Amino acid sequence: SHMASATINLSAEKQVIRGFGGMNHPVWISDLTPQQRDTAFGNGEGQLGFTILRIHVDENRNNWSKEVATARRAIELGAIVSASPWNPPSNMVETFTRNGVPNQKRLRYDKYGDYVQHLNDFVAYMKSNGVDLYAISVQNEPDYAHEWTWWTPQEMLRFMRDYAGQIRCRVMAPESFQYLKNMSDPILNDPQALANLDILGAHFYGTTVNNMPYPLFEQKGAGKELWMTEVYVPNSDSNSADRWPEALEVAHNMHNALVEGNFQAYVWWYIRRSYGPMKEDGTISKRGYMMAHYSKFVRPGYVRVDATKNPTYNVYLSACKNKKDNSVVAVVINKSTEAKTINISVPGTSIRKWERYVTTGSKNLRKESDINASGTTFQVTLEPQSVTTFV
Ligand SMILES: N[C@@H](Cc1c[nH]c[nH+]1)C(=O)O
Repeated sequence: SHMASATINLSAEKQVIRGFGGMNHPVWISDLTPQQRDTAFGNGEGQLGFTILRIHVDENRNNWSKEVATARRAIELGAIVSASPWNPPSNMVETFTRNGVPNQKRLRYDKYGDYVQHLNDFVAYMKSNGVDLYAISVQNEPDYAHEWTWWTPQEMLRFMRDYAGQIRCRVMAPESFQYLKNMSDPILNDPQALANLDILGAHFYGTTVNNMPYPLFEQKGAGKELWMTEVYVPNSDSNSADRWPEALEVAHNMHNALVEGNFQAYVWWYIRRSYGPMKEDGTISKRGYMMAHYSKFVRPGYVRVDATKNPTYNVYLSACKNKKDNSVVAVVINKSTEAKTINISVPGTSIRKWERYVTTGSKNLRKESDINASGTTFQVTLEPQSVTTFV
């Protein structure tokens, strides 16, 4: 009557979750402190439970040592590390005019081999320092490189087809600023380039929900991972990270990445920033608690399953299964100003009790009363303007 229904189908397995996290950049900003590394990558009370660290590949190898402390610590705490370059070493770059704008940067065509060696050198250096990179990217935002190095779709294709097989690591590409398919379609449509791809990386700046599905990747991307490797939402406004109900957009963007995009990873920009998941004082922001609803509970290796995604207006549901014991983690967002009651059917489960943690404008991951199932149905109530994780 006033009650919507949802079904979680534990037998309809979607993508395996790789993880959640954010960026460290100890050259552009201050490195994470030891305390901040634990807060980010630990999963104790008051910690974010991140499992992915993104770092940059500096054009100047003399900066590489600055990455090590944080990356080692992340790995020790159970995270994986991916690395993205913004520019090649300046001796490999040339200028050109793009769309009438002069003095734009690209990798010299005669330096693609030397660029592979630069990337391989970084991989080797980090490995020598106890940082076995999960992946390394060809280029950060090759299609939004006003302030860095541009690659056209065909330049990226040439590198992926003719060079990237020499990289001694998983290769990530193309990290389009907005997941523009023109950057990635040529890779997926060329068998050698596709063979040399390991992770399709994408950013989400201005990416609408209708542009989150990718039919070509569904068709040709078997064995390749799909990662959303950078965003901040809904803005990078100074001191915005505790704004409420604005922060609910973070949860909604993550729900969309997972359910509308089938993404296996979701990685914020700077971990510690006034608009990020960790505030400058080292404590978790409202935006951070939005991330934590997923990161603390949907651990690497869980598998997303089919679940009614939008059971009623302003309510969004995702579900992931732990294949070790077929338990489920459900993250449910209520953006409504009204409370919502959902009958969530989980056919075939032997689970009969969920614990729940709730964030609103006035509390953070507050543990609330357990939900006891009637048979295989869990009736939940969602406070106005809230996110709840059921576990
Ligand atoms: N986060 C990007 C900047 C950006 C905003 N929008 C697109 N790109 C960077 O710092 O490299």
